[PDB]
Amino acid sequence: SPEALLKQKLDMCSKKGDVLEALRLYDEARRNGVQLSQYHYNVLLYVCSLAEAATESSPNPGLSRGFDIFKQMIVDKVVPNEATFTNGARLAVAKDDPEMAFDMVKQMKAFGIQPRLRSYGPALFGFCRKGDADKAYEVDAHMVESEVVPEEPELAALLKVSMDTKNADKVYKTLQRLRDLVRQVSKSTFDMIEEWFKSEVATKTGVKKWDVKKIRDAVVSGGGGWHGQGWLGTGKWNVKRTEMDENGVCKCCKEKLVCIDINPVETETFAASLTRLACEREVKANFNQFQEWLERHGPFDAVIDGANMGLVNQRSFSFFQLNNTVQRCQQISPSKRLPLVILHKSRVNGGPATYPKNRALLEKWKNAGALYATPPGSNDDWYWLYAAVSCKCLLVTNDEMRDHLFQLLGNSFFPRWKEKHQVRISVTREDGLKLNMPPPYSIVIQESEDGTWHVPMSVEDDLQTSRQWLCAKRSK
Ligand SMILES: [Sr+2]
Ligand SMILES: [Zn+2]
Repeated sequence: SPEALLKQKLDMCSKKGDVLEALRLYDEARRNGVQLSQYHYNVLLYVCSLAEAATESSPNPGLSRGFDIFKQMIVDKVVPNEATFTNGARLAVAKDDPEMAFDMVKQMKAFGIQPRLRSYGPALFGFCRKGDADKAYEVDAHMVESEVVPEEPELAALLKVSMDTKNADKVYKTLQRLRDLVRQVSKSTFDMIEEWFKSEVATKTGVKKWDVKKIRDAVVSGGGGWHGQGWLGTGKWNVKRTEMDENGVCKCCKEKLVCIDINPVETETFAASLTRLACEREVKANFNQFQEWLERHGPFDAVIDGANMGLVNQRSFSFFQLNNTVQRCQQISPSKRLPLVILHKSRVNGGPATYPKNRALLEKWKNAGALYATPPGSNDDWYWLYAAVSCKCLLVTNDEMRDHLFQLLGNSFFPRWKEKHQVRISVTREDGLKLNMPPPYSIVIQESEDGTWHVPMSVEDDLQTSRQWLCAKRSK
């Protein structure tokens, strides 16, 4: 069967990386009238991605024809799927022709296809490296129009190209986008922002006077922690690497950062998403059974990830560390409620239950309405997440929350929720166990009412490493 032959012949052609033979074979199928399928086209895109940019000659048939093949797939109304976009992008990156990468995205749009974020990169990054800001901004506007959300690398590129071309309005706008979508910035981006604020263009932008009432109302309107009305003040910036104290007071300038509210309506949307996601991956009846039990229990001030409390920094499950975490949560509860312990039934009945008094305590917590033993096969994470979200209470876990599951939750709401709800434990020799509570301010880029900026660097563990901030305040 001829399509099936081609499939095999291209699967074969090539794990060998034979582009010249993939291209001969492409042509042959078309001289034979064999209709190329989704799979055929993808293998062909991949294989052309193996080719390379000819520094010493006019470009090679492989990369060159790759775009031709991509163009042709879309003409043929073969639907792209995730591998199509990835291979399409690799091809774009290898060629390193931004204008040509942009064409692909334009063709996609023309034919009612949604480009992905990775489709835009080779275009955006190409123009930014070459210093072409106007093209970068076109790509940016196209991505906005298609509702494709940039991440930090795309914003950082846009920020640098705006700095390189002296465009203070675009720097401002991109800085706002970093605040809104990223919150805390990588070392890269942090250094770039510091350079911005020390730069001639920053020194020379600003206004000596402005409508305070208008800034005031913008702060209300924005949700807090920024205003978005432009650069304020004039003259040289005083730019310092610094730290916030535990109350969110900048140690450089003494400004007290804001604690930015979460709108309860976003919370109810996220709860609904959480239930839907969990019911897609859990056995639906298991998750529903927990939902129904939770409705009949509580109230709760805290939810514990019992597997994480038993295991974090331990060589095996420590009933001591779980139990001491339960007790400490109960002690900080104003009315001394026990926390809700989420734990696998295998643990309730196995590894932390070979000492009879510990088994009896686990059963006591259950009998107190303060323990739910999840069934075998379940991923506990959906359970303690849903419980903390639905009870609107503290969540006690040191889980990094970088598993694939957690990426399904998004990079706007969930990280803001996490900051306000997550309690983590730390242990010292001198003191034993401590609960580290949510900060009383928001760890995010902030712009004050007089135009002072505070920019937080992202870190792996802000209890392990002390978080550096930038303080940018006009010397005036
Ligand atoms: Sr877990
Ligand atoms: Zn400051």
